[PDB]
Amino acid sequence: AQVINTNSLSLMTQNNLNTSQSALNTAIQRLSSGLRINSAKDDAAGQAI
Amino acid sequence: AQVINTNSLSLMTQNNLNTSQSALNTAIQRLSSGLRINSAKDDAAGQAI
Amino acid sequence: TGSNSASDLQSIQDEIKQRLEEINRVSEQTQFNGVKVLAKDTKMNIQVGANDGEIIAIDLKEITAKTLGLDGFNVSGPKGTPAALVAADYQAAYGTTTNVTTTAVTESSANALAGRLGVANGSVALAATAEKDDNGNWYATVTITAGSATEVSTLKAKGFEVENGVAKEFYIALDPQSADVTTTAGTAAFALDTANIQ
Amino acid sequence: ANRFTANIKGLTQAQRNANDGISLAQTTEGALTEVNNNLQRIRELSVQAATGSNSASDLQSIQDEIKQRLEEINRVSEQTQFNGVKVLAKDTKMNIQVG
Amino acid sequence: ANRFTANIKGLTQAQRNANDGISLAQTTEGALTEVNNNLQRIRELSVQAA
Amino acid sequence: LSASRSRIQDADYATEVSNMTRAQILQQAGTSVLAQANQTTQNVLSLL
Amino acid sequence: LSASRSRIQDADYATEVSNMTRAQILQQAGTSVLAQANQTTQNVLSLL
Amino acid sequence: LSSITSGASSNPLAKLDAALADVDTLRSSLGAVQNRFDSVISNLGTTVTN
Repeated sequence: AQVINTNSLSLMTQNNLNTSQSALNTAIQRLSSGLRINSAKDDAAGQAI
Repeated sequence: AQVINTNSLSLMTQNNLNTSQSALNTAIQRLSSGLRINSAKDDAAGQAI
Repeated sequence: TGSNSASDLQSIQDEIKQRLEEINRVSEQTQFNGVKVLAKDTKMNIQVGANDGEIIAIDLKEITAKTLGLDGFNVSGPKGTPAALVAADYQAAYGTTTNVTTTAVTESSANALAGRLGVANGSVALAATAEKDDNGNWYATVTITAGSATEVSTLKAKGFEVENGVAKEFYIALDPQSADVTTTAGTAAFALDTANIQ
Repeated sequence: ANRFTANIKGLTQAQRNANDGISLAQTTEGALTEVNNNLQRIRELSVQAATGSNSASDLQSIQDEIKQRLEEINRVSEQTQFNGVKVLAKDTKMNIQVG
Repeated sequence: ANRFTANIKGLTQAQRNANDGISLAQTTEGALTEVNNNLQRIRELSVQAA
Repeated sequence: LSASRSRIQDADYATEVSNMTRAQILQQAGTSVLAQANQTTQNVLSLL
Repeated sequence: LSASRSRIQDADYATEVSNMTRAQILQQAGTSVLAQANQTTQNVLSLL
Repeated sequence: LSSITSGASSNPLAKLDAALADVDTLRSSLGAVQNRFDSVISNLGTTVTN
């Protein structure tokens, strides 16, 4: 029912916002650098090749 | 998450412009000078030859 | 795919190793009020009424890297069961008028690999001949046996999983063009530098 | 309820520790990149110096450039650090509390 | 929806393998051409020595 | 060889623009809902 | 020589633009929260 | 004093290729680690909310 000592919707949305933040960051980086593999975190097997 | 006291993408892009800037400098110089080896920094082995 | 290289597959394999590990970790760390919820396959009753005998069933099931059948999943290494070498293979590798009829595999420094692993000699033994998998690539075979629990622990800590008192075989790749073929007539000799291999 | 609130705070602290670990990994990877570029340049010089139409005075030039590039690797090895921990020596493994 | 996701994610990599194949096939022909150009000269030379 | 390496590691500049424009909108629509969520507490205060 | 003095003396632009933005946002947030803080003590009167 | 030299190494290009291989192996391991770490963060967030 009506409770004020803790609110559970705001926690869910705060959790749900970082997922979009990460994709925004990645897409920003690729545009400026100019290429797809900026670090081995992306895919290690192609970097060596 | 959301922070305002620092921004870490602008640092990345500022960092990442200088690479292009140096390539532009070299390409511009080679056109006006008319030749390839303008200083020993290019290749010290061929300048003596 | 078919246009890869031998060394690349190691990279993909280690990434897969880490991804496999995460499943076990999450399985055996999650809890709800001190009850492990992703193991042991029980059911769970809830009281929902004013008279005893009124419950609702909730059933659980164990999820790991073994109950899913993925235990020992691997994508690098030989394909199929290795067999012996015959005349046609020697002819294909060296020519139709060839002398070689046997192979011999040794170590560069006696008892080096057991020194590197950290377990007593007599727990690691080498084969003496070469073998081929289904596609015509050559391999060498190694056998490891553990003597006590701490041996299993050290081996796991350095990346090898094995059960004490049980033999298991690992393989090492070979290059037919680097064999020594002039010292002894009719015998191609391989000498492994086991002190530094990755 | 006391047990639940005991569980929560630990997990938050675990989040913080994980973030520190990610930072450490990134730093090491940057240093590795620079070493790679130096190696590529040395490789090209070496192919340059193997021709048979060169004079014995030339090879010193290539050799001294190679010397400087080689010194670079050692200095970058022994000068990089993260919070007092030298990350490019000593062959150790480095554990993170994540639970 | 999950079973659709599996197919999309797999087909995307399947598209890359094909470009690898095209690159290999493209690399070989350039080498073949110079062999051809050498043979084409040898035959003319051998006409002269008859 | 240069073409074959190019196929492996270079970007697209047609996919990335779309991904950026999608992420921006969703990032922007998140915050308004976040603002909505906090207000629902204030109902109870009226009961007093 | 002219180049060397330029390196010693001149001002970058990207850094200063980002510093402008950073300093503006904080100012606005400060004003808003300052009003919020001045507002607080009104409830004391309700006791009486 | 730059003309008093030591002996020239043998088989250089093989050595350089081996060095490059070692560097690449280390980088691959680090990338695997980071990809593992990210999932931990996601899991912790959801768990604490629940």
